[PDB]
Amino acid sequence: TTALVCDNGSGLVKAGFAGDDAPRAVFPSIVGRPRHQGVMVGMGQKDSYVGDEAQSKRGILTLKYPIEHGIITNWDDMEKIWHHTFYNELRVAPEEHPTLLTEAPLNPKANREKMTQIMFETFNVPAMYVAIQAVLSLYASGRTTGIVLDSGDGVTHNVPIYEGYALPHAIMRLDLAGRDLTDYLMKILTERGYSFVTTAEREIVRDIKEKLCYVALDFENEMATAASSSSLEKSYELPDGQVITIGNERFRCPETLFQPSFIGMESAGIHETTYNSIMKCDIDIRKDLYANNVMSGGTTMYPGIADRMQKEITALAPSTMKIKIIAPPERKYSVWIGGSILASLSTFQQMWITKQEYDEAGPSIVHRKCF
Amino acid sequence: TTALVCDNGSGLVKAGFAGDDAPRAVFPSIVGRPRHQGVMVGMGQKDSYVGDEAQSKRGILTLKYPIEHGIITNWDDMEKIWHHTFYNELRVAPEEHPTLLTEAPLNPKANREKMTQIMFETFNVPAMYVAIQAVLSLYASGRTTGIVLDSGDGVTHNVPIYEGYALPHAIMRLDLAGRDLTDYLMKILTERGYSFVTTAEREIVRDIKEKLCYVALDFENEMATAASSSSLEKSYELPDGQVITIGNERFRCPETLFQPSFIGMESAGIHETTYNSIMKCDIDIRKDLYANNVMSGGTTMYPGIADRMQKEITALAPSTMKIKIIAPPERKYSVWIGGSILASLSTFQQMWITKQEYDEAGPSIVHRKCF
Amino acid sequence: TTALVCDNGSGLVKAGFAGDDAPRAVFPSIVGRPRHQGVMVGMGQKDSYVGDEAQSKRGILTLKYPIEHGIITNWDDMEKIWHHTFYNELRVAPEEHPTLLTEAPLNPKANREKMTQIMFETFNVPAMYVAIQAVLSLYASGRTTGIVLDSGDGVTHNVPIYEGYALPHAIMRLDLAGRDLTDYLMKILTERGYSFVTTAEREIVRDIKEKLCYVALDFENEMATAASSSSLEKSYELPDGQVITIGNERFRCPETLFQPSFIGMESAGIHETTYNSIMKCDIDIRKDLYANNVMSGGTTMYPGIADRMQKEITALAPSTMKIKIIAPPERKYSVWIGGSILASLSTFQQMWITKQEYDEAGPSIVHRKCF
Amino acid sequence: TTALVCDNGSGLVKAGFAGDDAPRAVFPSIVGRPRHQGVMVGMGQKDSYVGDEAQSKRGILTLKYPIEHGIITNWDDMEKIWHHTFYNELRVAPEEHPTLLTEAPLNPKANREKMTQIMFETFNVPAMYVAIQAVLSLYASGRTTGIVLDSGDGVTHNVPIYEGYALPHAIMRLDLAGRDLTDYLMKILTERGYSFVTTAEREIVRDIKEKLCYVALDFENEMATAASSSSLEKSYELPDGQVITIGNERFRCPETLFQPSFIGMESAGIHETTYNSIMKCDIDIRKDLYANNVMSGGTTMYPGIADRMQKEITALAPSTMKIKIIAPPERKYSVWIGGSILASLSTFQQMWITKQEYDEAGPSIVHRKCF
Amino acid sequence: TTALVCDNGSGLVKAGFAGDDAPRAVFPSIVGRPRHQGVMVGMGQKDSYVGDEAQSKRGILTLKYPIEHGIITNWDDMEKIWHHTFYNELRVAPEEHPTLLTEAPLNPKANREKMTQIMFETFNVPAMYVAIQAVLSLYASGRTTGIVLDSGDGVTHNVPIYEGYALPHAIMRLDLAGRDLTDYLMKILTERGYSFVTTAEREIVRDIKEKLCYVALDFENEMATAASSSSLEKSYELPDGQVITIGNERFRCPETLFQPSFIGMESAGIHETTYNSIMKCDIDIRKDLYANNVMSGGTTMYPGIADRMQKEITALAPSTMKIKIIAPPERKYSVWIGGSILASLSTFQQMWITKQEYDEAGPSIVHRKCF
Amino acid sequence: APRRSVGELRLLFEARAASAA
Ligand SMILES: Nc1ncnc2c1ncn2[C@@H]1O[C@H](COP(=O)(O)OP(=O)(O)O)[C@@H](O)[C@H]1O
Ligand SMILES: Nc1ncnc2c1ncn2[C@@H]1O[C@H](COP(=O)(O)OP(=O)(O)O)[C@@H](O)[C@H]1O
Ligand SMILES: Nc1ncnc2c1ncn2[C@@H]1O[C@H](COP(=O)(O)OP(=O)(O)O)[C@@H](O)[C@H]1O
Ligand SMILES: Nc1ncnc2c1ncn2[C@@H]1O[C@H](COP(=O)(O)OP(=O)(O)O)[C@@H](O)[C@H]1O
Ligand SMILES: Nc1ncnc2c1ncn2[C@@H]1O[C@H](COP(=O)(O)OP(=O)(O)O)[C@@H](O)[C@H]1O
Ligand SMILES: [Mg+2]
Ligand SMILES: [Mg+2]
Ligand SMILES: [Mg+2]
Ligand SMILES: [Mg+2]
Ligand SMILES: [Mg+2]
Repeated sequence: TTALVCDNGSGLVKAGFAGDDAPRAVFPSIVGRPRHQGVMVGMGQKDSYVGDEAQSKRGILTLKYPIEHGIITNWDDMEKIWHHTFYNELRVAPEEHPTLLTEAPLNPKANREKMTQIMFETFNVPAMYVAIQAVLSLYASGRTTGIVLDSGDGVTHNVPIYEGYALPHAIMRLDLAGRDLTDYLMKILTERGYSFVTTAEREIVRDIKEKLCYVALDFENEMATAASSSSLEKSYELPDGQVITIGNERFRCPETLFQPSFIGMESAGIHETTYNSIMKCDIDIRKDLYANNVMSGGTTMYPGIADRMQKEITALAPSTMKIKIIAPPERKYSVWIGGSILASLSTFQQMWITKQEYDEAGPSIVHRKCF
Repeated sequence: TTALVCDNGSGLVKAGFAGDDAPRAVFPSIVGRPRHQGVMVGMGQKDSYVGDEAQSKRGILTLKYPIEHGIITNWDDMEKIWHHTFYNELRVAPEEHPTLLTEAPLNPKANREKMTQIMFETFNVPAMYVAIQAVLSLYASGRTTGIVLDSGDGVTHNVPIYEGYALPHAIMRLDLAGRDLTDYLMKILTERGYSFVTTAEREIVRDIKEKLCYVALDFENEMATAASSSSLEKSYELPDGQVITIGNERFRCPETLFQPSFIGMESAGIHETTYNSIMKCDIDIRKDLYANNVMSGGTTMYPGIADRMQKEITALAPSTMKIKIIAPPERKYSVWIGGSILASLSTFQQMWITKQEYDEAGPSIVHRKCF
Repeated sequence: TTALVCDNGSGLVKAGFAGDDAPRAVFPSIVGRPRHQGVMVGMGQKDSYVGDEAQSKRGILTLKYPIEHGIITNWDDMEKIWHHTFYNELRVAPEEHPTLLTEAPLNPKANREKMTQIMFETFNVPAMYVAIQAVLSLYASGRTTGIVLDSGDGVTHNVPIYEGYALPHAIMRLDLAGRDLTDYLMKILTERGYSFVTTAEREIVRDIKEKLCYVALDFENEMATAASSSSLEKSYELPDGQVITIGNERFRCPETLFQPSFIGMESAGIHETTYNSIMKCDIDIRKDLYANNVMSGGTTMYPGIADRMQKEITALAPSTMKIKIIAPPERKYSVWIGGSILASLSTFQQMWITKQEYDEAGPSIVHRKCF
Repeated sequence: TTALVCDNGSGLVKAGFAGDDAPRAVFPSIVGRPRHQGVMVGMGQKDSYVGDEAQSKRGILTLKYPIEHGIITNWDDMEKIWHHTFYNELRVAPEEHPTLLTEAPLNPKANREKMTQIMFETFNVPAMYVAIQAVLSLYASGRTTGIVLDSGDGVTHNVPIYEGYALPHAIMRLDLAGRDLTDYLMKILTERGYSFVTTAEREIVRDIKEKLCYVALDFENEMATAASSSSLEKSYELPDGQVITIGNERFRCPETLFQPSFIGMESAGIHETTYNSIMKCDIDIRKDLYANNVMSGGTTMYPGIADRMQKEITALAPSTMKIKIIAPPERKYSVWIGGSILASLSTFQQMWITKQEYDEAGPSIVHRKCF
Repeated sequence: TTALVCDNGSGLVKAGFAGDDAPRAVFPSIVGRPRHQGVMVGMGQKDSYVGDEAQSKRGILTLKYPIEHGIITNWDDMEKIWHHTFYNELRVAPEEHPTLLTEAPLNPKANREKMTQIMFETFNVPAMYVAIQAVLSLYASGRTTGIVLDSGDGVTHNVPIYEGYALPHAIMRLDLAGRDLTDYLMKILTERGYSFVTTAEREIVRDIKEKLCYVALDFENEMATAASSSSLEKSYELPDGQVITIGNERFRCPETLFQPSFIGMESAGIHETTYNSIMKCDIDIRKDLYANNVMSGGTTMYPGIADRMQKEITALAPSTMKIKIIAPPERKYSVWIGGSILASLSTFQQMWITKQEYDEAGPSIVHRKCF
Repeated sequence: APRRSVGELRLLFEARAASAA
């Protein structure tokens, strides 16, 4: 039976059958529960809404994400998200379809174990696997060698790879991604009085972030230009038709990827952690990592982020190195497309965790087979 | 000349000379305009009354507050409140006295700019500064390190500080304070038919709130006790001698600080936002924040609020942590006392915005120098 | 005047007068600079903190080590560490006290030269010397013959010695030490979700490493025992009172000394590099090197490390050889104790670099006289 | 069928058919095995890489040489190098082609026996021979009389010959060659902080040695010149574009051939062992050995080595003797060219070890026939 | 005063008072100088080791023999060996004790002169003599007539004597002895890969030679037996506990005495030079030389050497001659015992070189008096 | 061996210096 790929990343579920060119179910990884009274009988008023249901009802629900910084915090709601994914969106019974899950690297083994337990005992799936998202992101590009920079909703991580052979000591994970960008955008939009505080407003500021924001090529000069002229200001219309206007916030928001100290995060920026990841690699392969920076994940979609990243690494890396960034279109879906490749690769059919192996070895098996 | 400290917080202006132990002008930040006809000539019937003038005429004036949620909404009337403060109450010409203003954190920069414009161009003051109210609240306690919880008329905010070095990412502001408590008290007093609807009645329910209300130590058991016995009921006498009696409303009113969902506010309570603010701090300093919770602002004056806050944070915080709350007497005036310290500190005389700097740099200067 | 011994090793400075039994100043070789805003005036808020000052302020400082892999990378901060060592801890003017420095072997001559320049031109010291730490470690053990294995914070090195006469071709240096152990412990503590990422958290994981970790006698069987039973688990309390629990990480951390491939380090382990160092020695002396393995440096303090090292070398070395390891108590301070012996030894007073010799020969003199 | 010549020297295999002017397969005698995890399926990820394969993948492989000091230590990998030599590089089935092997003199008879076993039982070759490399080096020059100095990657040896009649008592072998030069170059490049420790870095320092190093004509004065001026410094660009600069290390590296005590080797230098080899010869022939020094092997390629060798032997040898050194171009390949001559010489076709003789006499035959 | 006997042969000094049955000081004629960098203090004040001290420090010293082929090549170190002999071992002032030196025959007169100069001008000895070692070897046996075969460390010589009257034309000296046996043993131990190259290893192969080697009675059949069976193999344990195993090398080493062509030495063997020495004698005395072959010197200690020598001379000599070899126990010390007899013989007290005769005649006197 | 003072250890090296002398 055709395999199934379910990227339970943060923020958006991407799911669909393996071998498809694009995920046929993309919806937010949200569970919402009614905030207010139940005044009006004659309706189911059902206890919980997930995905587009929750977005369609946004303003009466306390939205929550059950996966936070790539870690599943709320298994009771995550099992609802998987149920919705399989039965309502894909409309398929998982007990016929081996499911390729995926997760970020450097992630608690309790998560991979609970995902295994849930897949094999709630959904009875014939087989399962848990690929590293950055390893999947190579397949969607066609590379065999490169640093992958994945930057999602909840986590950002760097994984260098060379003809295979991921270098596990050089992997880095940052815990800074689109939610921290949304919350900082809310904090700076407070500077001119657009008070957003509800999770519905968090979900609107996520849209403002996606529609308006871009990464400055030269932050000091863009900041001076936005200070000297209104040419960088853009207007956006809230769901109630209130117009807002945004200025230096438009690039100060995604700039925090390059200057994490804006959100008080101590870590080196994404350019610096990219360089330090290449510097953890053996000196022979660094030239091909510089020649093969692969960008993936939704928070790499900002206009100009590839240009800024290339400028910053060309300033970091030795002057001879041909710094190149592979930031294609659809890099938002590249982790799923990589899973759609891998799950349909004939060499991979050896790799599944069969349910017999789980019945013999329990959740611990998924540390032995999967990377 | 001795500096001047004017805490244009919401609800009450606190103003006075620096070095005094207490603000010598405390009056409500109210502008009132005659509601009815002007039938009786032979009097000035003057167009506007402010402060105690407006309270003395309360029942014929449409009272309005020109600062709302810590934001000045009505500069034409706020400039009247400042005029009254300087010329009628303090009886002093501001062009001799450098004025320390203060405002809540995470507040629109348009406010700080318009305050700067007004101080330098209407009142010609020699110099000005705009300290964060919570930073001032440390000085009145003598701490250098602590959580500050300021809870005013219009806003509530948490600011963690460590030997200095306020952590700006861990600041939180709630937009829930004494006005929302007054309006909810009016809504629940409607449950036994004390219909209060005028702003004069809002100003009486503010007095009922201050005189009678207290914070329950164990809300479910206090609610059951008020249901089972009248022992918690208190009687109050309205300005016209009508007696009212109040029961579970007496603690249901300030309970909304701990359960904002009572007013439909989605946010976490003040104990939860205090804990989450400590959780935004680096893990080494949390023990001293737990050991140094500072409470300030008039809505921290409720009997039992320190006991309830200590119970709730001791339930939230790890069992070993010595949770301590510094909620002294006069914590209502601690923001002004902190300004009276800061404005008279010899190290601070470098920090003033001089009028020469304003003539050089316009309103934008107050974002560069002030925190 | 009484000589002065200043072991600017990595991680901890050990300093004190010669002839004392133990260094009277031991403090971390850290410079910390304020990470956040400077909100609270009325304090010095001083620009930099070093040693226990920086530890006492850990959670608001970006801690940095200016000596990395035994190499001083940051002379501007190292000169602050020397200033603090002499004037604040030892409270002595170096221009009266000839200073015995020490450094690891196989180390850039630019370092030894810059240390010479700084000592003779900043501190005007009457005389100076730069002993190899492992040579000092024989003096501290009363030996004249042996392999020395020094394993510090930044570097590990083997130096075989026979009645004097260090064999310079048989010296080996590994660049693997307590910092690589701390960072690997952080990486594996991520496996159950204790995310440590700040340098303050790195400084807490150093404490976890010192308190809990030990070296397994039989790593495969200890790993199987930790998998089969919780008996090896220990609980530790973080500075904020959050309890963590640790299991196979407890010995997987220091095991990387014996299996550097865990951190991706290619080199042979410390037992193998000890054996290979003996194998570089002439065949007559090997029996006395086997009879005189001297262990020194803080990362030799792990419980059971001497037993594991003896097992591993007895497996490597020929069956007749009486493999013996001299790993005494206080071997953490043995490099300083060896300097306290050498600097006070009557025959060593010929060996000082006098300031006259520096005025005659510049920094190049310290390659001619010192070994 | 045309004979086959396969110089399994150390470091580089030189192989090709007899009668060719130059070896048509020259590649490093390296076997490399993947160092890291096997993360990326969909590739062969094959277990082992040899020669240029291993160089092309250098930075992910643990490179190893299976022949060490001219002695084959690792027959399982040497048999892989022979398999690669015959089937992938020369693309020929050895069972049709009699193979001339060669080895250094004064070498364990177990090697010559295992080479015989492998050639006759793994590769089924029709016939085989094992010439001494220095005897081959005469044929490439056209001499009949001389003292051959071969200096390879793993061994250096002197063999004096006179009209034939190699003098076996005057043969000397030093166990000092290009690997000891590489490792000493790494040790001295550590003196200015280019830490090379991996085998990939060893393989880069081999390139630095080949590109930059030269032999000083007057070592004390060249050392003083490099100390007084930067004119002798050269810059080289590492595979990642990091520039390094090298100075007195440039000639201190190959100087260790003339002063083995630099690497702690006790033996006399190569000039002294050349003279002592002539002094082991009968007094009549010494004049023709002085007139016919033949230099061969890659480590004789250093610029100025012939001039330095001539100076040193002219200082050693009696003043009348016409010391002459035959160090032609392509002397790196002279051992193979000598094998290409010998294997195609019509007189030599009697000399092969036939497989019938091996079936009659076992490995012991190759001590009886071959010199 | 009791005379003094000092056998400065090669390899071992034998010294002691005359009339003693055995030399009370036996130690190697070695001077060793440190090879390595002396880093510790407590060394280097002493910088040259002699005798058993050089053996106790063997692995850090460049050992040298100052007497080579029975010729003193290095008077500066030989004078150290004499100083050590007199002052440290025998603990006696030579200016009271007439010293009987001895040397091999057919030896440069410059040696006998420099020994005379040194004895009379450095040690001021009252009298001196220089007996031929083979003449001394008769006294220890009690013969008056015989061939003496002395075979030392550096030289082997035959001296026929008849009732006195050494036949000076029939003396033969071979320049082949225990050092050439050690070096050939090293060359053949290289055939199975025990690489010995240092002088410390030369000094270990001397021990292997003394412990294991023996002279084959029938070299072809012993070689065939060692080829067919391991019964002749013996195992020996190096100073570091590495076991080595030795086979046909065990008798191939001392066989070179009978077949010098193995080391390329042209001469006839020791049996042939013994026979040719008898053939230089007048035909009447040959029967008593055949009846009185006396063997002396350490390299005559090999098991079976007397049997092999008797077989070989019985094959050389005419069938009637009763070939007898006097090879007693302690024949290693027979030259010293002969000196202990001669120096205490009352007839010999005429024979001393007095210091008055040296003051009259210079070094030339020792050619006139001594044989 | 137990801990011993630098005052003790120094005299061991002075004695070893006299032994090497
Ligand atoms: N066009 C866009 N521009 C900027 N940000 C975007 C865009 N599209 C998505 N994002 C942001 O990327 C994040 C979602 O990325 P996604 O790849 O779905 O997460 P994950 O990697 O966990 O699956 C969200 O924070 C979203 O706001
Ligand atoms: N004793 C009291 N008990 C309860 N509430 C009080 C008391 N005193 C003042 N308040 C309330 O606190 C608010 C005023 O607090 P204040 O600190 O003056 O505001 P701000 O922080 O803006 O200066 C009003 O809502 C008032 O009703
Ligand atoms: N009791 C202990 N157990 C385990 N590790 C320790 C202990 N004490 C110190 N260390 C580790 O040893 C290192 C410091 O050793 P130190 O000898 O001070 O370095 P250096 O040799 O550079 O002076 C640090 O990594 C520290 O964590
Ligand atoms: N042009 C050159 N200059 C200096 N060294 C060289 C040069 N070419 C090769 N070498 C060195 O010589 C060695 C290889 O010599 P080679 O003759 O191939 O070994 P073998 O004698 O075992 O076949 C290596 O150490 C290599 O670095
Ligand atoms: N028992 C023994 N077996 C074999 N060789 C020995 C034995 N004892 C000594 N030798 C060898 O004899 C030589 C020393 O002989 P010695 O008589 O001391 O020399 P010299 O004749 O110069 O005094 C050395 O080469 C030593 O190895
Ligand atoms: Mg994702
Ligand atoms: Mg206030
Ligand atoms: Mg140290
Ligand atoms: Mg060769
Ligand atoms: Mg002798």
